[PDB]
Amino acid sequence: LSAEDKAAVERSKMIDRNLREDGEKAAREVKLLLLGASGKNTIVKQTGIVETHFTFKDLHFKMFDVGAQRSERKKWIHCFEGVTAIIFCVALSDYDLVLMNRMHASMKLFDSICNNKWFTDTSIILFLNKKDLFEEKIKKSPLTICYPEYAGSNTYEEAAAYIQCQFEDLNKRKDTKEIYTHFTCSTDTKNVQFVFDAVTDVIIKNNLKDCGLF
Amino acid sequence: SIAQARKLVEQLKMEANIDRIKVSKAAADLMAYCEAHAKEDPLLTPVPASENPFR
Amino acid sequence: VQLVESGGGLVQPGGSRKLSCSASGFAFSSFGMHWVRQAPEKGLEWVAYISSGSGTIYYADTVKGRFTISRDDPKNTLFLQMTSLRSEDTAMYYCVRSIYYYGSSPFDFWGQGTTLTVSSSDIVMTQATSSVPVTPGESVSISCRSSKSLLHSNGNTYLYWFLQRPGQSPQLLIYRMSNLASGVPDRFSGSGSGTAFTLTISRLEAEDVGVYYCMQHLEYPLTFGAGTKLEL
Amino acid sequence: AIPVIITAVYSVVFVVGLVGNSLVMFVIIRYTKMKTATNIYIFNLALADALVTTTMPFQSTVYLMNSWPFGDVLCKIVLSIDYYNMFTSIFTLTMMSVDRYIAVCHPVKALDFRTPLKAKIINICIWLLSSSVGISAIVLGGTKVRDVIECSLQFPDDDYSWWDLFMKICVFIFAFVIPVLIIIVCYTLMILRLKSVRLLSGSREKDRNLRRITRLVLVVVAVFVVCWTPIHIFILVEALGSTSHSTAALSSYYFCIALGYTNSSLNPILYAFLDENFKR
Amino acid sequence: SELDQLRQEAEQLKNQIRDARKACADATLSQITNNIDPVGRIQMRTRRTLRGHLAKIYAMHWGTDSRLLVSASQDGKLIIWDSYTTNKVHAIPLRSSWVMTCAYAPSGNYVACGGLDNICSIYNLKTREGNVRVSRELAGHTGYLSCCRFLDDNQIVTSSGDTTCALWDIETGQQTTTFTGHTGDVMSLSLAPDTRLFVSGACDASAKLWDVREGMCRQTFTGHESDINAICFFPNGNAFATGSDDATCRLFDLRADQELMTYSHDNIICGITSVSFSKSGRLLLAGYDDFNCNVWDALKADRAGVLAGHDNRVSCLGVTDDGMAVATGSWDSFLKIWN
Ligand SMILES: COCO[C@H]1C[C@@H](C(=O)OC)[C@]2(C)CC[C@H]3C(=O)O[C@H](c4ccoc4)C[C@]3(C)[C@H]2C1=O
Repeated sequence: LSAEDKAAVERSKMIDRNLREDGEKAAREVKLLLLGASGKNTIVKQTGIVETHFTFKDLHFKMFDVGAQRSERKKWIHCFEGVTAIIFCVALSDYDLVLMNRMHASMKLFDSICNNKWFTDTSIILFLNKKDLFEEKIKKSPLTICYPEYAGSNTYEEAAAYIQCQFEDLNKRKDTKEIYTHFTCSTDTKNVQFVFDAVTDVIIKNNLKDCGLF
Repeated sequence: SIAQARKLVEQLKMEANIDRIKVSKAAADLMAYCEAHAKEDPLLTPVPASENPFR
Repeated sequence: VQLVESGGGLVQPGGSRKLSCSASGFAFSSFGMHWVRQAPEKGLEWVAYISSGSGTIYYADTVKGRFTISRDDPKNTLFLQMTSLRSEDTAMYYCVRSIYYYGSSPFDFWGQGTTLTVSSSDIVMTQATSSVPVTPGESVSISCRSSKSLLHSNGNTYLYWFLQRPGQSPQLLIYRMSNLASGVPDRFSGSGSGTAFTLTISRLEAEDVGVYYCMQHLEYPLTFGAGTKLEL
Repeated sequence: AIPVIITAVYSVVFVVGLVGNSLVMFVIIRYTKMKTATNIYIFNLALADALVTTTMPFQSTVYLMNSWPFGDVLCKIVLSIDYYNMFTSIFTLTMMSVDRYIAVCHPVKALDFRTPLKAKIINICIWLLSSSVGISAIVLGGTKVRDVIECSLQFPDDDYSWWDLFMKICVFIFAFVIPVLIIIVCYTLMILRLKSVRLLSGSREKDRNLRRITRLVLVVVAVFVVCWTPIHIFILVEALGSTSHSTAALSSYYFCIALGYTNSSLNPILYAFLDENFKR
Repeated sequence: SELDQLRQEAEQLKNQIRDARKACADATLSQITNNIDPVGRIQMRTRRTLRGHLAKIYAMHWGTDSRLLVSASQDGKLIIWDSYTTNKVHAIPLRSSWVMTCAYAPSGNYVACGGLDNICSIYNLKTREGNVRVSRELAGHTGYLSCCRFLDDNQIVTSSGDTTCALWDIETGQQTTTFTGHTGDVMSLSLAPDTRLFVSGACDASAKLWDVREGMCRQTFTGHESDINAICFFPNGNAFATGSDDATCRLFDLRADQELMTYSHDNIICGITSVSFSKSGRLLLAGYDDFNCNVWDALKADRAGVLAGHDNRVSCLGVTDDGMAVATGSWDSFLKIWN
């Protein structure tokens, strides 16, 4: 090596040190992939793809919205393979609104994302939006428009539990991944905390993978 | 619709009026190009370490 | 891009002085930095060098044990602390910018310099041409000789050609052999082989009047040659 | 009668020691690298266990023939090495338990704490803490004559002969009580936290994996307690005074030392052959 | 109804194009090359291995000097490497970490990248300051950029997920030309050596040959059964090759407007990410999803060799201008130079 070759090696080593520091900083962040058909309000704020960064209980959350991509999902969903969690928003007030029904489209999209081969062990946090409007319109319209095999009471709680069970029933091979369901609200920032609790579970599993006793 | 179909018909008409040679002549041209540049291919013909910058 | 040095003045022998240099207009932490001094009537002499990140701290033999080179990268400042000053340290000190990667241009920018006055196994770069009379519109060639061959095993010839205009800092004309620096017009050419080198000016203007300096970069210590002066 | 044939187990848990622990570094040679804290801890534990099992033929020779045909400087060196690697293995076990506790019960601060740098720092601190008793066994060790030859830590019996009992109490406190207490509390809080996780406690296979983790935790704690209780309590009994100096006492003492070596032999079995990352 | 008449005219024109192509089909390329010497067996090995990426590498591009290369990974990093000595010359942090393509200028002064941000970012490598900064942010696509290639220091060509290609002037920052006609999303680009025409391949199982100056589709090629992911010109500019998700490479000819050769194996059931030719063009190097590359004979359709050694899916490969080496980047966060 000459003098400038040695200095170039030194510069490359400095670049490696900076890259290692940046990777160590990036590994301590939680990645969330936001998806929906169905109302992004109170989940993202409370062209391209939209970045969101927030901080909760010494956890830095990065959230990605890909709703502006009006293209084929199969050619870019593998970019989100190593995501910590997938947040899925489903409206409840569109069980009788025709786009095909809107909630059936939501069920098809949930079946596609949940049973994708890039998301075999990726946890899904399921938010059910517009529960107050759904409760208001559950008396003036039944669930028979969306579910012909309902055979249940026309109250808010039974219908909400039925839609929740119908959405959780699409989880084929429910032994390596979990589905978390929460009805959205506007009190005490619980919508954040639930996500925190959910992602905490994932970290524990990763820790059980890192300590080699899972 | 109508305009899209008209544009497709015009594009197909422009694609149809193209002079084409036979596949035998083009295949012979490709084979001749591969023969005339066979000596200048370190991938096809391995080179010794004196002329190889990767070692 | 600018480098403004400060300090200097008259020091009694055996004293101490800290020269400083403030860097502006460039990413200072990514550049290795040099201290190069010029005698009041003689050529350029390399003093010290600090790398990017301060991992390599190298000095000249005549200043070793007395001079300390340091940098403050958040402050964008370079320091040269001088203890036990001799009367041979009376010079004009320049702070030099130098980056090193594949295809880079080291010794590209020089500072204005500060004057310091003290009261009362190396490659020898030799260029015997001096006080060469020149005419505008004529091609002139300046020769250069090296004691050791400057052609490294990687194919590079570590030869630097600099120009010293009257009252101005040195400017990099050619960084590696047959490589023109940025902003240099395409009438300067550099050629050579082994230990023999030449710099050719195809049609010199009045701005091409000055002292032309050789430098080698095969090994540290970095030695210059006694420059060739062009005069109308 | 003639119970000297227990020297045979001084072969058995000898060879499976040297077959075992060295093969752990083979996993370092072939499969795993120092890319995580647990690999560093397993490497330290395997090295300390191999260094412990190196010492076994010497005490087998002392059991067979009741003398010390090895010298004085060698006696001090071997005794210091034995104490050094015993404390190293115990502390590495304890801090592995602490690492598992921090990984499960605090999975936010563990993103910063569980790094190879802090793992190396804590390992260096553990080695430095064991270096104190290593130096103290280099200095205070020696050889004495009773018609037999004794290779042990020597103290002035003319005056202030109670320093040996204080040493025994100190190594009992820092070798048994605090490590067992820490591994018990860490593993208990770990399992009680893992009971509440929605994963690993859902249905069927998740409960099977949780039971596997609980059984592995319980067998590590059980092998530690079972292997290290009799030798410590026999040292306490011999220091206070309840047993005579017949051949039964020597045979029971050397079987307790055999169980202490059995700990070192079974450590790589339940820390490398049962680890999920070390399996493949 | 004029729609039925236009559909019937389109079907008649398609049948006429098929009849012309079959009339121009005299003898297959295999029949001609049945009497040439086969390449026996090529065993390249990894001369170099570049480490430093901490996420999946999606693209690379070689330099004109055949020594420097640029690579793009999901960690928000665009790294410029000196392949002879394995030195990181440059490390460029990107504003968007969702990069899927990268390019290197023929002059060597600029690099480009893009992806899910729908923006082509042009970075200047040679500034008065020692840092590399964003020189241009070309915006205007409504889908993800899948490929980008430089024509010169001022003109670039991009392919996007909005089923369109674009030709941009970098100094103006505006789309000089828009190339429309693809039905599926365009995945790959390839410029001719004479830089007057280019081929694209899309998810409509078709390739399209366009003229840069005229801004119109000269030719259309339809042989594949699935999404074309890669495309590459033959060295003489008269033919090209495509790889798709039906586990087949296809070599098409421009002058006959017809598919010449199909490269396939029954043991291969995985898609193709990247294809490139050798210097003479007789070697076709295809990267697959089964963690290894295949070196095909371009004239005899025989598997000349296998480049194995990547622990994840080979996402990209490139061949130098002098044909000295082949560098492959994969999802295992490693680049490997093979010779
Ligand atoms: C793990 O495998 C070694 O177990 C140690 C455990 C020690 C213990 O429990 O400390 C609290 C113990 C029993 C203390 C008394 C020691 C002794 O007097 O000298 C022996 C010696 C002489 C030269 O080299 C070694 C070692 C000795 C018998 C020790 C062990 O064998």
